[PDB]
Amino acid sequence: HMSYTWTGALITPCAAEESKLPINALSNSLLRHHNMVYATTSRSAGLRQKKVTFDRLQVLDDHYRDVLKEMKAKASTVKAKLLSVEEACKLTPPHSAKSKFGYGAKDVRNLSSKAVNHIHSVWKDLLEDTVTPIDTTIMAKNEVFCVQRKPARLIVFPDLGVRVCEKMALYDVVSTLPQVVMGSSYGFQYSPGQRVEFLVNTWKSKKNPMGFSYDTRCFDSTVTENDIRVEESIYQCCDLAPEARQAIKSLTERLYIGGPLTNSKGQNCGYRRCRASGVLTTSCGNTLTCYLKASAACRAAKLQDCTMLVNGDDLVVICESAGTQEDAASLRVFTEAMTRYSAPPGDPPQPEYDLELITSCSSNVSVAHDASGKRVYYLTRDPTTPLARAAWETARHTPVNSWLGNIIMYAPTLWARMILMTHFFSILLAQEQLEKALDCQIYGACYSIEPLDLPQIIERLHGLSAFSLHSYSPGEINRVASCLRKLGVPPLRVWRHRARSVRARLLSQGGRAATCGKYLFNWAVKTKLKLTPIPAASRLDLSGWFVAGYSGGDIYH
Ligand SMILES: c1ccc(NNc2ncnc3[nH]ncc23)cc1
Repeated sequence: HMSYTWTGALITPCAAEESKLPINALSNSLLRHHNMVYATTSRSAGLRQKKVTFDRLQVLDDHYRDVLKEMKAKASTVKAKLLSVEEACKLTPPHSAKSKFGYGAKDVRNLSSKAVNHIHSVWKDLLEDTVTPIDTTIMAKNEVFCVQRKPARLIVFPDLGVRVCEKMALYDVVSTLPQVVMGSSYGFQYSPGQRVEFLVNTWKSKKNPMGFSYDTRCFDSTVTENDIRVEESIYQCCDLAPEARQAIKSLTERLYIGGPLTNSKGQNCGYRRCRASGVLTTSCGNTLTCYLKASAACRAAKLQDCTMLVNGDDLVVICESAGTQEDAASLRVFTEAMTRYSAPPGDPPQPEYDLELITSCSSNVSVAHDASGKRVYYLTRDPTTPLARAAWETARHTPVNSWLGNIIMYAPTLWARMILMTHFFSILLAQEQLEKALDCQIYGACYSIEPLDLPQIIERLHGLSAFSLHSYSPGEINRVASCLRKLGVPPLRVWRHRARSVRARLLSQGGRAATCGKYLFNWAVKTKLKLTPIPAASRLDLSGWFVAGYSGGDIYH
């Protein structure tokens, strides 16, 4: 029951790959320790292949079947629609991988006759054949990190025509079903502020709170054929059109359960029998399976008054504590149960008794003060990876701007405000690119955003307090300052000096640029300006921003 079998053919690149941090005239203003930043390449795919290849054994008990029966009861209340070919086409990212059958993502988006005719033939084939394995391409992701090197993560995806068919059959399902089945435990329904509120209220709802995060080792490779068929049985509980039922059965049998792996050169690399990382159902499937295994493991470990928070493979549990020694024993039982379910741990889970010390989705709750002096909880993270990616993006244009996603998701943080906003607004000003729309990712879905709209986006997501936060925690200040010394990033006092200049330069431009100056950089002046609601903020269409997770799902809004 191997996650993969391999032929020996290499996982090949599609273009020239850079692993060393590119340097330009702007690089040193952000980061001096260049050797600490690197990008993963196909060169390390062979090491990843070794780590993800193992036998999976699964022992399923009554706690597992009981949780599954409850999940199916909630799933039976969902009604999902088929999307038309045209609706699915418009969800395709403009730079999505082209089809092998002679059309690309722009052809799909423009509803070109060639693209639409091929999508219709893929759809008909899904309805008529429920057995033939569907081909997939395997590729090494190029991702940026700071040292202390990780091998490249692998992406496995079917052809563009198939991806459009997945949207037709399952977009509405994967967007609506997880919140129905998991309720408040479904992490992707929350903005960062709502996530903090859920975590703080949950922590407070316990008499003696204890919490832990559970890291499954290579989660996608732990997902078995049983798990994927169980996911399909949950999807089939929905009220669906008969064609959607048939397409979901076909896609499960031909694609989701497994299939052959083809490199960028057309050679057969081997065969997958675990979760594909580049399909529409990756996020929803991972979330449901992680929630199912963890809920059942909680019952096996007799954890009292468990509240879970799940985002794909990322899991955090807050429960009633039985004292440190009993909690340590309980987590070993929780881990044993997770292992029996084929979700063994990476790092063993640790009980935490301070909410601020729990890391989940690489983030933690912290405290600052608003303009009135009131204590305010907000979400932050270690800034090392955001700063290493910002250094890369300073010298190279990338298909996804992590700096922009980081400013959006972490707008109230000390590091996103002082460093990211200051650095990137300086660059955009110099290039007169404040109005140029840039792609970013929010919960795996792709958005095209103009930097000039950031004050309005931040107000809607975090409130006006994100422009007024001060008196950050000594723990948070020290982690930021320590990260800066590690990477050779100038200290926060330099950033404050640079921000007064960026602020003045934006105010000089007038209009939307002046709004950025006023709101984003009010922290940089001695005599702060009274910040009032932005009229443009109410008109913004942010409806599908925090609805569901779509990592690897090829979704554009
Ligand atoms: C709440 C939960 C999870 C996170 N993930 N971290 C992120 N960092 C950068 N860009 C992002 N886009 N979508 C998420 C995300 C952030 C907040």
